[PDB]
Amino acid sequence: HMPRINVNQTDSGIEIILDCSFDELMNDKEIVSLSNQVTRAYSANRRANHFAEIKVAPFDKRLKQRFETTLKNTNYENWNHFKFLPDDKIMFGDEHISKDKIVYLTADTEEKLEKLEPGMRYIVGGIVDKNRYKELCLKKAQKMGIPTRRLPIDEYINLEGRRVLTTTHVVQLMLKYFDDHNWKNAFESVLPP
Ligand SMILES: Nc1ncnc2c1ncn2[C@@H]1O[C@H](CSCC[C@H](N)C(=O)O)[C@@H](O)[C@H]1O
Repeated sequence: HMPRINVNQTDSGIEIILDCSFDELMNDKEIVSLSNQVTRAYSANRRANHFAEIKVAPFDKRLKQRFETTLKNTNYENWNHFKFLPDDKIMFGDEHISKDKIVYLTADTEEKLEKLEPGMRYIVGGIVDKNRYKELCLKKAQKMGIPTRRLPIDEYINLEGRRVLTTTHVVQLMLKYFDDHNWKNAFESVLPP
């Protein structure tokens, strides 16, 4: 339909996949949190000075059920720059971005992301677990044969804080990054000190 947008926004040139293949791992409350994190990602994307092409893949099971029902009047099927895919094939390469340009983001890997680059596709785990499934996305990316990178933000997080961000905080941070290409500023915008 007619979403509210930042009419001055331009394409960052990146894709972000919310990897929502973890239905069976969450309880009902967490499926709720996830759906709301997805709607917040959309809000961040519409507001951002630079948008990404965001995809939810696979979009299935209780998450899909919740959109078909409690969130039916969000008009999700028609969202701007934000798409819902029936499987995870996009994570292995497609006609727009090939496999050598795909990275899986995870807090559990050593190698830091240096920058976000136009033409790349970044996968973010779509799961609300408060990091109870230790190294889940790291081991999965390894199995998929996709390189892993962590967000270069540990320099800005003190021990007492949460270094394993929510799905939506990661998206918000990634969008904010394009304003100045400054990780610290993007972090401080999303998680005020
Ligand atoms: N510091 C960080 N660096 C890179 N990715 C991060 C991150 N903090 C959160 N994320 C991303 O946000 C998603 C939600 S957090 C989910 C944690 C889950 N146990 C896991 O193994 O990943 C993660 O799947 C990861 O893609």
